[PDB]
Amino acid sequence: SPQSVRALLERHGLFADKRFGQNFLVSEAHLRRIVEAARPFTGPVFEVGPGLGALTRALLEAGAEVTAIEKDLRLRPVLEETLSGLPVRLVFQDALLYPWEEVPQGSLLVANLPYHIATPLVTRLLKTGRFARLVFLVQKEVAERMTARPKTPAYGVLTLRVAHHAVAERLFDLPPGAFFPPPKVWSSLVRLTPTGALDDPGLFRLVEAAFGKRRKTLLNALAAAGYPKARVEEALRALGLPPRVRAEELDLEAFRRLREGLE
Ligand SMILES: CSC[C@H]1O[C@@H](n2cnc3c(N)ncnc32)[C@H](O)[C@@H]1O
Repeated sequence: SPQSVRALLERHGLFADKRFGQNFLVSEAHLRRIVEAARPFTGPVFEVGPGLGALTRALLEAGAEVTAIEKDLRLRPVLEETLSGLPVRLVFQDALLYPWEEVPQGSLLVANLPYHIATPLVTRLLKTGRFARLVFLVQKEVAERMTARPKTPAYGVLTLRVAHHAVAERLFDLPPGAFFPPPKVWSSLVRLTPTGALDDPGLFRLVEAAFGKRRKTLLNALAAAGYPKARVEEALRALGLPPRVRAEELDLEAFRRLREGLE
Protein backbone atom coordinates (compact mmCIF):
# COMPACT_ATOMS: atom_id res chain seq x y z
CA SER A 1 0.00 0.00 0.00
CA PRO A 2 1.14 3.58 -0.72
CA GLN A 3 -0.67 4.28 2.56
CA SER A 4 1.31 1.76 4.61
CA VAL A 5 4.60 3.09 3.23
CA ARG A 6 3.54 6.69 3.92
CA ALA A 7 2.37 5.66 7.41
CA LEU A 8 5.59 3.73 8.11
CA LEU A 9 7.70 6.75 7.17
CA GLU A 10 5.48 8.97 9.32
CA ARG A 11 5.69 6.63 12.32
CA HIS A 12 9.52 6.68 12.18
CA GLY A 13 9.69 10.46 11.58
CA LEU A 14 11.23 9.95 8.15
CA PHE A 15 10.86 11.88 4.92
CA ALA A 16 12.16 10.70 1.58
CA ASP A 17 15.37 12.62 0.89
CA LYS A 18 16.17 13.52 -2.69
CA ARG A 19 19.89 13.73 -1.81
CA PHE A 20 19.65 9.96 -1.45
CA GLY A 21 17.34 9.38 -4.46
CA GLN A 22 14.82 7.91 -2.01
CA ASN A 23 11.80 6.36 -3.77
CA PHE A 24 10.59 3.34 -1.81
CA LEU A 25 8.86 0.31 -3.31
CA VAL A 26 5.15 0.07 -2.50
CA SER A 27 3.81 -3.09 -4.19
CA GLU A 28 4.23 -6.70 -3.01
CA ALA A 29 3.60 -7.72 -6.63
CA HIS A 30 6.64 -5.75 -7.79
CA LEU A 31 8.70 -7.14 -4.92
CA ARG A 32 7.69 -10.63 -6.06
CA ARG A 33 8.71 -9.87 -9.65
CA ILE A 34 12.14 -8.74 -8.52
CA VAL A 35 12.70 -11.85 -6.35
CA GLU A 36 11.50 -14.15 -9.12
CA ALA A 37 13.82 -12.50 -11.66
CA ALA A 38 16.80 -13.02 -9.30
CA ARG A 39 16.15 -16.57 -8.07
CA PRO A 40 17.52 -19.20 -7.52
CA PHE A 41 19.76 -17.78 -4.82
CA THR A 42 22.85 -19.84 -5.65
CA GLY A 43 25.29 -17.31 -4.19
CA PRO A 44 25.28 -14.49 -1.62
CA VAL A 45 23.00 -11.55 -2.33
CA PHE A 46 24.02 -7.92 -2.08
CA GLU A 47 21.28 -5.31 -1.91
CA VAL A 48 22.23 -1.68 -2.36
CA GLY A 49 19.69 0.75 -0.91
CA PRO A 50 17.42 -1.45 1.23
CA GLY A 51 15.42 1.65 2.23
CA LEU A 52 12.54 0.48 4.47
CA GLY A 53 13.54 -3.16 4.01
CA ALA A 54 10.66 -4.32 1.79
CA LEU A 55 12.82 -6.11 -0.79
CA THR A 56 15.31 -7.18 1.90
CA ARG A 57 12.56 -9.05 3.75
CA ALA A 58 11.29 -10.65 0.52
CA LEU A 59 14.79 -11.84 -0.30
CA LEU A 60 15.39 -13.27 3.18
CA GLU A 61 12.06 -15.05 3.15
CA ALA A 62 13.05 -16.68 -0.17
CA GLY A 63 16.10 -18.01 1.68
CA ALA A 64 18.72 -15.60 0.33
CA GLU A 65 21.87 -14.83 2.29
CA VAL A 66 21.76 -11.04 2.29
CA THR A 67 24.16 -8.16 2.85
CA ALA A 68 22.30 -4.85 2.60
CA ILE A 69 24.26 -1.63 2.11
CA GLU A 70 22.47 1.63 3.04
CA LYS A 71 24.03 5.11 3.04
CA ASP A 72 21.29 6.86 5.07
CA LEU A 73 21.87 6.19 8.79
CA ARG A 74 18.40 7.58 9.55
CA LEU A 75 16.99 4.36 8.12
CA ARG A 76 18.62 2.14 10.74
CA PRO A 77 15.61 2.01 13.14
CA VAL A 78 13.05 1.15 10.45
CA LEU A 79 15.39 -1.46 8.94
CA GLU A 80 16.01 -3.07 12.32
CA GLU A 81 12.24 -3.11 12.90
CA THR A 82 11.35 -4.50 9.48
CA LEU A 83 14.09 -7.11 9.59
CA SER A 84 13.80 -8.14 13.25
CA GLY A 85 14.68 -11.82 13.71
CA LEU A 86 16.10 -12.19 10.16
CA PRO A 87 19.78 -12.84 9.24
CA VAL A 88 20.66 -9.76 7.23
CA ARG A 89 24.08 -8.11 7.49
CA LEU A 90 23.26 -4.40 7.50
CA VAL A 91 26.12 -2.20 6.39
CA PHE A 92 25.76 1.56 6.73
CA GLN A 93 28.08 2.86 4.06
CA ASP A 94 28.17 4.56 0.69
CA ALA A 95 27.90 1.64 -1.73
CA LEU A 96 30.19 3.48 -4.18
CA LEU A 97 32.93 2.90 -1.55
CA TYR A 98 32.19 -0.80 -0.78
CA PRO A 99 34.94 -3.31 -1.67
CA TRP A 100 33.13 -4.86 -4.64
CA GLU A 101 36.11 -6.56 -6.24
CA GLU A 102 36.34 -8.92 -3.22
CA VAL A 103 32.82 -10.34 -3.19
CA PRO A 104 32.53 -14.11 -3.66
CA GLN A 105 32.42 -15.46 -7.21
CA GLY A 106 28.77 -16.24 -7.91
CA SER A 107 27.32 -13.33 -5.94
CA LEU A 108 24.05 -11.66 -6.91
CA LEU A 109 23.04 -8.02 -6.92
CA VAL A 110 19.36 -7.49 -6.23
CA ALA A 111 18.35 -3.87 -5.61
CA ASN A 112 16.03 -0.92 -6.00
CA LEU A 113 19.03 1.27 -6.95
CA PRO A 114 19.25 5.03 -6.22
CA TYR A 115 19.08 6.71 -9.63
CA HIS A 116 22.24 8.78 -9.14
CA ILE A 117 24.58 5.84 -8.54
CA ALA A 118 23.03 3.10 -10.73
CA THR A 119 25.17 3.60 -13.81
CA PRO A 120 28.65 3.87 -12.20
CA LEU A 121 27.75 1.16 -9.68
CA VAL A 122 26.55 -1.38 -12.27
CA THR A 123 29.58 -0.55 -14.44
CA ARG A 124 31.87 -1.29 -11.51
CA LEU A 125 30.13 -4.53 -10.55
CA LEU A 126 30.29 -5.78 -14.16
CA LYS A 127 34.03 -5.05 -14.25
CA THR A 128 34.54 -7.28 -11.15
CA GLY A 129 33.44 -10.40 -13.06
CA ARG A 130 32.22 -11.77 -9.73
CA PHE A 131 28.45 -11.72 -10.20
CA ALA A 132 26.28 -14.54 -11.51
CA ARG A 133 23.33 -12.20 -12.00
CA LEU A 134 22.48 -8.55 -11.44
CA VAL A 135 18.79 -7.69 -11.03
CA PHE A 136 17.82 -4.09 -10.31
CA LEU A 137 15.46 -1.16 -10.89
CA VAL A 138 16.65 1.80 -12.94
CA GLN A 139 14.98 4.74 -14.66
CA LYS A 140 13.36 3.51 -17.87
CA GLU A 141 15.73 5.66 -19.98
CA VAL A 142 18.74 4.00 -18.34
CA ALA A 143 17.21 0.51 -18.89
CA GLU A 144 16.70 1.39 -22.53
CA ARG A 145 20.40 2.36 -22.78
CA MET A 146 21.44 -0.89 -21.15
CA THR A 147 19.30 -2.92 -23.59
CA ALA A 148 19.55 -0.78 -26.76
CA ARG A 149 20.03 -2.09 -30.30
CA PRO A 150 22.33 -0.31 -32.80
CA LYS A 151 21.06 2.71 -34.80
CA THR A 152 18.74 3.85 -31.99
CA PRO A 153 18.84 7.01 -29.79
CA ALA A 154 19.47 4.99 -26.59
CA TYR A 155 22.35 3.06 -28.13
CA GLY A 156 25.75 4.16 -26.89
CA VAL A 157 28.68 3.63 -24.52
CA LEU A 158 26.56 2.17 -21.71
CA THR A 159 24.87 -0.29 -24.10
CA LEU A 160 28.30 -1.47 -25.19
CA ARG A 161 29.67 -1.59 -21.64
CA VAL A 162 26.79 -3.83 -20.55
CA ALA A 163 26.95 -6.00 -23.70
CA HIS A 164 30.67 -6.62 -23.37
CA HIS A 165 30.22 -8.15 -19.93
CA ALA A 166 26.71 -9.56 -20.01
CA VAL A 167 23.43 -10.32 -21.69
CA ALA A 168 20.76 -7.77 -20.73
CA GLU A 169 16.98 -8.01 -20.33
CA ARG A 170 14.33 -5.41 -19.62
CA LEU A 171 11.70 -7.52 -17.88
CA PHE A 172 9.01 -5.13 -16.65
CA ASP A 173 8.19 -1.39 -16.54
CA LEU A 174 7.03 0.20 -13.30
CA PRO A 175 4.98 3.41 -13.25
CA PRO A 176 5.82 6.27 -10.87
CA GLY A 177 3.06 4.97 -8.54
CA ALA A 178 5.07 1.83 -7.77
CA PHE A 179 7.15 4.06 -5.49
CA PHE A 180 6.58 6.42 -2.60
CA PRO A 181 7.19 9.23 -3.17
CA PRO A 182 6.51 8.72 -6.88
CA PRO A 183 9.44 9.72 -9.11
CA LYS A 184 8.92 11.80 -12.24
CA VAL A 185 9.76 9.02 -14.73
CA TRP A 186 8.91 5.33 -15.27
CA SER A 187 11.34 2.69 -14.03
CA SER A 188 12.24 -0.76 -15.31
CA LEU A 189 13.31 -4.11 -13.87
CA VAL A 190 16.61 -5.08 -15.55
CA ARG A 191 18.40 -8.44 -15.40
CA LEU A 192 22.05 -8.72 -16.43
CA THR A 193 23.71 -12.11 -16.75
CA PRO A 194 27.51 -11.94 -16.96
CA THR A 195 29.08 -13.93 -19.75
CA GLY A 196 32.70 -13.98 -18.59
CA ALA A 197 34.52 -10.94 -19.99
CA LEU A 198 36.32 -8.64 -17.56
CA ASP A 199 37.25 -5.04 -18.43
CA ASP A 200 38.85 -4.42 -21.81
CA PRO A 201 40.33 -0.91 -21.50
CA GLY A 202 41.54 -0.82 -25.15
CA LEU A 203 38.06 -1.64 -26.38
CA PHE A 204 36.48 1.02 -24.22
CA ARG A 205 38.98 3.70 -25.17
CA LEU A 206 37.79 3.09 -28.75
CA VAL A 207 34.09 2.95 -27.79
CA GLU A 208 34.32 6.15 -25.72
CA ALA A 209 36.20 7.89 -28.54
CA ALA A 210 33.59 6.71 -31.09
CA PHE A 211 30.74 8.36 -29.22
CA GLY A 212 32.60 11.45 -27.87
CA LYS A 213 31.90 13.70 -30.83
CA ARG A 214 28.23 12.92 -31.59
CA ARG A 215 27.81 15.02 -34.78
CA LYS A 216 30.75 13.42 -36.60
CA THR A 217 31.04 10.26 -38.66
CA LEU A 218 32.83 7.38 -36.88
CA LEU A 219 36.03 8.14 -38.82
CA ASN A 220 36.12 11.83 -37.90
CA ALA A 221 35.15 11.11 -34.30
CA LEU A 222 38.03 8.63 -33.94
CA ALA A 223 40.41 10.92 -35.83
CA ALA A 224 39.62 13.82 -33.48
CA ALA A 225 40.41 11.52 -30.54
CA GLY A 226 43.91 10.77 -31.83
CA TYR A 227 43.44 7.55 -33.81
CA PRO A 228 45.48 7.69 -37.08
CA LYS A 229 42.98 8.70 -39.76
CA ALA A 230 44.41 6.49 -42.54
CA ARG A 231 44.31 3.41 -40.27
CA VAL A 232 40.68 4.04 -39.34
CA GLU A 233 39.80 4.46 -43.05
CA GLU A 234 41.42 1.06 -43.82
CA ALA A 235 39.93 -0.76 -40.84
CA LEU A 236 36.44 0.44 -41.84
CA ARG A 237 37.08 -0.58 -45.46
CA ALA A 238 38.23 -4.04 -44.33
CA LEU A 239 35.00 -4.39 -42.31
CA GLY A 240 32.95 -3.58 -45.44
CA LEU A 241 31.61 -0.46 -43.75
CA PRO A 242 30.79 2.81 -45.56
CA PRO A 243 33.35 5.65 -45.32
CA ARG A 244 30.88 7.86 -43.39
CA VAL A 245 29.44 5.16 -41.09
CA ARG A 246 28.43 6.41 -37.65
CA ALA A 247 29.31 4.96 -34.23
CA GLU A 248 25.71 3.94 -33.44
CA GLU A 249 25.65 1.63 -36.51
CA LEU A 250 28.29 -0.78 -35.09
CA ASP A 251 27.39 -3.69 -32.79
CA LEU A 252 29.70 -5.18 -30.14
CA GLU A 253 31.40 -7.60 -32.49
CA ALA A 254 31.97 -4.79 -35.03
CA PHE A 255 33.68 -2.66 -32.41
CA ARG A 256 35.78 -5.68 -31.33
CA ARG A 257 36.84 -6.24 -34.94
CA LEU A 258 37.49 -2.55 -35.49
CA ARG A 259 39.73 -2.53 -32.41
CA GLU A 260 41.50 -5.65 -33.70
CA GLY A 261 41.92 -4.01 -37.14
CA LEU A 262 43.38 -0.83 -35.64
CA GLU A 263 45.98 -2.90 -33.76
C1 LIG B 1 15.35 3.99 -4.84
S1 LIG B 1 15.53 4.06 -3.07
C2 LIG B 1 17.27 4.23 -2.98
C3 LIG B 1 17.88 3.66 -1.68
O1 LIG B 1 19.30 3.72 -1.75
C4 LIG B 1 19.84 4.44 -0.61
N1 LIG B 1 21.07 5.08 -1.09
C5 LIG B 1 21.20 6.25 -1.75
N2 LIG B 1 22.47 6.47 -2.10
C6 LIG B 1 23.18 5.40 -1.66
C7 LIG B 1 24.59 5.00 -1.70
N3 LIG B 1 25.52 5.80 -2.29
N4 LIG B 1 24.89 3.82 -1.12
C8 LIG B 1 23.98 3.02 -0.52
N5 LIG B 1 22.66 3.31 -0.46
C9 LIG B 1 22.24 4.48 -1.01
C10 LIG B 1 18.71 5.39 -0.31
O2 LIG B 1 18.85 5.98 0.99
C11 LIG B 1 17.51 4.51 -0.45
O3 LIG B 1 17.28 3.64 0.67
